[PDB]
Amino acid sequence: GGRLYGFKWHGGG
Amino acid sequence: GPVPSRARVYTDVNTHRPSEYWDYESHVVEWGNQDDYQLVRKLGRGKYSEVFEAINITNNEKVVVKILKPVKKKKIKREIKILENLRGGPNIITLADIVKDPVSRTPALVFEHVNNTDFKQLYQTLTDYDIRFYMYEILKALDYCHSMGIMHRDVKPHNVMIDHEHRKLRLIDWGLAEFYHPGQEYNVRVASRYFKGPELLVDYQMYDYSLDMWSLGCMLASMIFRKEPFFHGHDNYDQLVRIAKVLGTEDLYDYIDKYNIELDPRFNDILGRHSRKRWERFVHSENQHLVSPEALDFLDKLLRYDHQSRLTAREAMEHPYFYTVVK
Ligand SMILES: *Cn1cc(-c2cc(C(=O)O)cc(-c3cn(C*)nn3)c2)nn1
Repeated sequence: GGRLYGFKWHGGG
Repeated sequence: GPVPSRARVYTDVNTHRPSEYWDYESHVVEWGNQDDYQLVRKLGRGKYSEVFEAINITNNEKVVVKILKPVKKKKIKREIKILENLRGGPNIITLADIVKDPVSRTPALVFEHVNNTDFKQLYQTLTDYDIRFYMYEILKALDYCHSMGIMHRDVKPHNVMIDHEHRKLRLIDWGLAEFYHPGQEYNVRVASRYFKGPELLVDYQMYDYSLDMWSLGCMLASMIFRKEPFFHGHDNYDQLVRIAKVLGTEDLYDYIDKYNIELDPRFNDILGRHSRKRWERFVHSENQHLVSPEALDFLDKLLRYDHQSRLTAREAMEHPYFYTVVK
């Protein structure tokens, strides 16, 4: 339920 | 009407290629899996696109995702076909994947990871050698795409990505690129205002690869003179006035006469009459270390009104200004 233009996100690291 | 014109070089490349090569409207896009990619951080936002640092989760490879807004999405097949035709060419950005949101139907281009540093961030700090080196790398990309029947039509610092530590350069943003077909009349609403060559500003539609060479000359002038942009116009009309204050008006009227161009009457009260200024007039104590007789001779042969009179990318590569470049 958290997408931008259908992409999920890969943060942190 | 206007007198026809043909590129001096690579004139009939597309005639000798099958329609699959240049007929981008018939291209069948090969779509990948959107879920292979995840966004990391936003790198910028174009007039018709959004760029992100991203990751390919199937192999942990860093990539760049360019999300295409509706106006750019409409010409996506042209950009895709050009990127696939040029893939593997010297200093050409590599298209790794093409995906689409199944919900919004928004398409995205996935490219090979490039460091997020454009030419504009460094091109005003380089040594004499580095300006020659990076100019030569851009020329390799332009001679390649021209030899492949394609005009970039948006050459400018922001469209050149450089990893300075690794002395690596990539020509990006092929969204305005087009296939050259001899005698074709093209839309003049291409290139950014400061890098528009005179053919666009006088509405001469039968232009060719030599447009990219004028834009390249604008970049060189800015670099060697430390003057950003070199021709600083406030609109398309004033842009031609800025050029005429340097190249002079005599050669402009000779150009307009040669191609029977109808000069918009708005130019009557603004162009005036100007002498051709010597390139040495732009040299001062803060830029003299970047200037040489070879740099000036080379710049003079790029920045000409007559598009046929400009050096081609391969002729430019042969100029003495590049003799010190390790090839
Ligand atoms: C469902 N969902 C996820 C996100 C979202 C949005 C951002 C943002 O910057 O706007 C960032 C991230 C993110 C970054 N990291 C390290 N993990 N998630 C996620 N919006 N809606």
